[PDB]
Amino acid sequence: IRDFNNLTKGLCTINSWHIYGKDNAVRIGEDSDVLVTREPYVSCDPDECRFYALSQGTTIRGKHSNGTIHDRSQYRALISWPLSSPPTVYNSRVECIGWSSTSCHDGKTRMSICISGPNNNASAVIWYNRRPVTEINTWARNILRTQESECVCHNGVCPVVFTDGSATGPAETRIYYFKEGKILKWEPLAGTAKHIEECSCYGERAEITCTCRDNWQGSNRPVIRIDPVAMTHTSQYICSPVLTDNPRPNDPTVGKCNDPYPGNNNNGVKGFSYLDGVNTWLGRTISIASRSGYEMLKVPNALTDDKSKPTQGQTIVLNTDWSGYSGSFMDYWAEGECYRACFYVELIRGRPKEDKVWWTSNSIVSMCSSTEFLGQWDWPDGAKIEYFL
Amino acid sequence: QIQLVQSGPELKKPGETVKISCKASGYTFTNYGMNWVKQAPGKGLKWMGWINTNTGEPTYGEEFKGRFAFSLETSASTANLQINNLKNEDTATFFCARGEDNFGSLSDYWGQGTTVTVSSAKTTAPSVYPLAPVCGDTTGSSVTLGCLVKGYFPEPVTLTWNSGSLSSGVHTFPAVLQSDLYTLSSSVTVTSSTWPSQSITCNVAHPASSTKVDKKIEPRG
Ligand SMILES: *[C@@H]1O[C@H](CO)[C@@H](O[C@@H]2O[C@H](CO)[C@@H](O[C@@H]3O[C@H](CO)[C@@H](O)[C@H](O[C@H]4O[C@H](CO)[C@@H](O)[C@H](O)[C@@H]4O[C@H]4O[C@H](CO)[C@@H](O)[C@H](O)[C@@H]4O[C@H]4O[C@H](CO)[C@@H](O)[C@H](O)[C@@H]4O)[C@@H]3O)[C@H](O)[C@H]2NC(C)=O)[C@H](O)[C@H]1NC(C)=O
Ligand SMILES: *[C@@H]1O[C@H](CO)[C@@H](O)[C@H](O)[C@H]1NC(C)=O
Ligand SMILES: *[C@@H]1O[C@H](CO)[C@@H](O)[C@H](O)[C@H]1NC(C)=O
Ligand SMILES: [Ca+2]
Repeated sequence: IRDFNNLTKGLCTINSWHIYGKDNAVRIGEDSDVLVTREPYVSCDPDECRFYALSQGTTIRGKHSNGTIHDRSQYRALISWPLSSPPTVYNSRVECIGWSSTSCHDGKTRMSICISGPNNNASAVIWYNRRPVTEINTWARNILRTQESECVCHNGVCPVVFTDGSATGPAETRIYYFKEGKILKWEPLAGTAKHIEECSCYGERAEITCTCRDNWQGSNRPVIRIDPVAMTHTSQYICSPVLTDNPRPNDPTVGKCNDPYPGNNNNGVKGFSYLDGVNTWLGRTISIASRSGYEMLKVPNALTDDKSKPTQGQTIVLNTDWSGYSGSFMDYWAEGECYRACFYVELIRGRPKEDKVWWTSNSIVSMCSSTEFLGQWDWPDGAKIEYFL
Repeated sequence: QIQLVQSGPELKKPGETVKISCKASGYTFTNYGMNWVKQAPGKGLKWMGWINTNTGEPTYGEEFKGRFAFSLETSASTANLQINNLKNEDTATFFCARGEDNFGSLSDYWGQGTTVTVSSAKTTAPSVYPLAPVCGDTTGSSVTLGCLVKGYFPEPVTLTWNSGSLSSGVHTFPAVLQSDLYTLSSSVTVTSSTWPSQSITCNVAHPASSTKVDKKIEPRG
């Protein structure tokens, strides 16, 4: 398309999910040249949807994959490769260098942001149209981070949530509103949310909704709802007792709309939700202590009701298999009356639970909604840690 | 809700094989694999491995790769432990535990335990003796009296005073093994109004030898 995108539709009814994309990265990367990645996501241009992830500068099999448990180094880069290919050395494309990213297409071209540097002197440079436009230095000197899933734009404005400061406390979260890679405005986190990490966002009907991570005290997730037209936001938590961070305490009967739900402290996992009244689905790990399994539950009015319990559900990865990061994306340039809600799950593999190998890496499963009620299967990464020995 | 009920305790002479069952209740078998833990008499708790009740693949702890084999009657929600070519130092209790997650890092919900006693000793039925006092009022208007269940193999033995209707002031001591067999006793303290007037009986079942004895503690004073 050659004109800015405007979020003029609402979600479609979510009555089950169907597979959209599957990688099989780690099973193929046992013999081919696949790159070690982590923090995946998916994002669509008007033209194509592509898988996106943070790379580690080595292939699974090469000797340099030893040590990729580590989150940030100067050999990480945000790459892109076609939907359902593995992230190969030969078909990947680097969008920028850094260890935390977000990227989105405003309708005319795309914004990609990589953050880089030492933990006390990190920088973000915002690439607009494969050229570096603006950069932002750190403001609280402690690991400036950002989304790890796509940003969303409305008429050229693309809000992006950044956090800088402790992960075990108060930190400094700001919402930036870029347009054509330039900073129109920015604001501090405002709302009842206590800490913000790795927001997963989608937009419909001119409003952007982000479901995030409270790493400091939450087991229920902060929601930030942004108005890209007035460039303002509010934050609250999901009211539902169906707790969705991980690790988590056991689900209560009454949740907490304005406060962290108490139980696990100083930990979390990136996660998403489609919050649309009765049409609300939530994703969560099946395990309470670990990144294993992944289910999607329909919990109507979960955002506002502190007694919301599931009414339909769907198993995406069995609890006997590993899951990991999850986030949302939508094909905004898909034809039709409404938007088809989609999500991805990161399937982490390697260190530290499967320490027999010295790499950590992952693969991708993505699903998108249907209105049919479709049968469910589960979707394992699939590799045998024993053939890499 | 969740019950993992295990088989009863066996005796086996060195060299034999044993299959210990774990029947699961309350959850969907398939979404939660099984941890097998060995709590050895002195030593404490040890992870023996985990079985993926979905695919069926077992992980063994290195200490357990070899004579140990996990399997499952999927169909009946049973997981099983099989220890082949039993070594004498395998006497201990084995617990199946449900593993909360992939790999079983968390055992939420444990079974009762199945205790194995590897031993070439032959099963012996007990001797139950009514131990009635040559008085000496054991505390103000209280008479203590007892039961000595001597010479049986293997343990357990079930000692109740009067069908378990007598629960207060019973002390049943742990059995002790003197070379080949066990000696166990239990005191019960009643008031002087309750005995010899009421009938106190010590009921002893040794199910290994199909003994069930009822010894009335006769006044004999
Ligand atoms: C063909 O495919 C169709 C479509 O997939 C199949 O039909 C679907 O089948 C699904 C499975 O039966 C069914 O999902 C279930 O829907 C009910 C609504 O009636 C929903 O409550 C279920 O969700 C709970 O149970 C699952 C496991 O069954 C849990 O993993 C999940 O977390 C939910 O339970 C937990 O949270 C609840 C809310 O707090 C608690 O009430 C509950 O106690 C439990 O809490 C514990 O677990 C948590 C972690 O697991 C933990 O944090 C917490 O602290 C507690 O410890 C489930 O979604 C679909 O609705 C159904 N769909 C359709 C369209 O019919 C069909 O089976 C297939 N057919 C064949 C022949 O194979
Ligand atoms: C996009 O939306 C804004 C208001 O949200 C409107 O003023 C603008 O003209 C729209 N442009 C296009 C190309 O849809
Ligand atoms: C990498 O792996 C080797 C074994 O492959 C290990 O001994 C070593 O400490 C690891 N770390 C580095 C930096 O080599
Ligand atoms: Ca949390």
